[PDB]
Amino acid sequence: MQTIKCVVVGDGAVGKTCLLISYTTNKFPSEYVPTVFDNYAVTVMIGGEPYTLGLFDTAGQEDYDRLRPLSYPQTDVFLVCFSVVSPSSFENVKEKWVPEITHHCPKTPFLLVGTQIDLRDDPSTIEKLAKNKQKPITPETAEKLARDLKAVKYVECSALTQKGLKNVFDEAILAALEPPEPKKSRRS
Amino acid sequence: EEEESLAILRRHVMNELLDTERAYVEELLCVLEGYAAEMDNPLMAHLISTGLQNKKNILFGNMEEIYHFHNRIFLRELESCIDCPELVGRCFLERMEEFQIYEKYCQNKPRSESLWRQCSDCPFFQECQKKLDHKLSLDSYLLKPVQRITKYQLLLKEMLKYSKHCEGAEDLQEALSSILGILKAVNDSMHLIAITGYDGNLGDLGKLLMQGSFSVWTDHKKGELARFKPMQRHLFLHEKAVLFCKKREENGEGYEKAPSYSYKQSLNMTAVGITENVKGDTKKFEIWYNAREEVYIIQAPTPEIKAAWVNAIRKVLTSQLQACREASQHRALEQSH
Repeated sequence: MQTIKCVVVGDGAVGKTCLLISYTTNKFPSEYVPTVFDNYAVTVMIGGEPYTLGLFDTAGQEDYDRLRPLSYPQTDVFLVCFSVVSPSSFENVKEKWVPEITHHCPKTPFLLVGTQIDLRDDPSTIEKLAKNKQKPITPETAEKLARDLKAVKYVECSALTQKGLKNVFDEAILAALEPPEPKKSRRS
Repeated sequence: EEEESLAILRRHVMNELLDTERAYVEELLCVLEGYAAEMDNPLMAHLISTGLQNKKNILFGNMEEIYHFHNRIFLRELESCIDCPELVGRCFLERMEEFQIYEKYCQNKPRSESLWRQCSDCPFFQECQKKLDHKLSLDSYLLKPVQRITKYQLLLKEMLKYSKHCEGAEDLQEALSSILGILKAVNDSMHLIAITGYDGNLGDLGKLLMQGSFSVWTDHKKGELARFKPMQRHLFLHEKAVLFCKKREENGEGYEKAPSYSYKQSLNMTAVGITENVKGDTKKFEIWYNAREEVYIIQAPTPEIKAAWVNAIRKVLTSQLQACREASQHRALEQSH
């Protein structure tokens, strides 16, 4: 059974763990959001053949630049996450994450993933962003960054409502099935 | 009532802490027996080469020691906090020294990785995996120790969040800071062991206090430089000196992506001075030598990092001042004639 290694990277607090739990349990952790997501194996069917989608979280390792890369070897696809309601996490995509996975895994494809899209409609959240001259990141802005950083695609989701959630991993499976290719300048 | 809620939320963190500790222990064990012990099984000897068998300690590092510690001490101690989760902080504080074993495992991890890059395909492994009915490879389990030490901080921060009014909130905050302290020390040391070209014992420089990459300008007294365009240097702040190294992002074969650092120079702390504020940039500070006859304008990536470095350097300079003070006081008492 072939294995597809998928590693979720991104700033702390962008919902990496929550996103993985929501996708594997099919229900948002209503009462208490777990802190830990252990390496998970999800059987998925490709060409009528069973594959193992291996999911790896990195929550907690964001501040350690020497421990953090230990999870990268033999990754088939990365999910570079940033919260659509956190401009700083979006800036780190460009300044920190992509540069890093690009260095360690040159031929490994990655998707730009915007999380917590449900918060674009959360009063409290938008108000806080307001008291700082900030607004949520728009899909258009994210699609441009994805294009400029040679990400396979830009996808966004909500762990809460699961909107776009399954599609994020479908796209990750598709990108991983691609043959070893050098970063390409996508169109659009 | 808010009290009841927080108490309930405290219970959830304890459950997760305890459930994840157990899975962690069982997982280290299934791999220690399903792979490590299997390298010495005659019935298997025909699938593994002797080269691999001798590199067992490199593949698993001190996982067994870690397993034993958690499976004989820590798990048992966490279980004794169930009835009162807020006291779990004390639990960590009492074993801080024991966690030092994670440094060994983390420093060896990249080494193990290099080995796995060449024998991951080996029939021995593919076989052990089938016997275990595992869908994830061995290296994925080899990451668990690294993943585990970097969750405790998250769990403690969570417990603390639901224990602000509990008798024991202080121990939680100290346990969190201590755990963050060990994670910092381990991470810092990964940079240290990557220094090359250093003639001498790095251990004689005293404890490593800080490390980081910086843009650096030189403003040395009249009579490598970086007058206008900053140069890139990775600095290592030790109790007795500041080491400057050049990041060697260059690779070779079997590409280890972790960069190494070529030692360039060393500034003795006895003649080091500092300048906290620089014109035009809040994230700049200066480290000068021999009363400014040599000056390094350091630009930190963030103001917070700059502050962290200034404070750490000042603690060191302060202790240096007191040490001399004490010294010139004892030999000053020599007025006994």
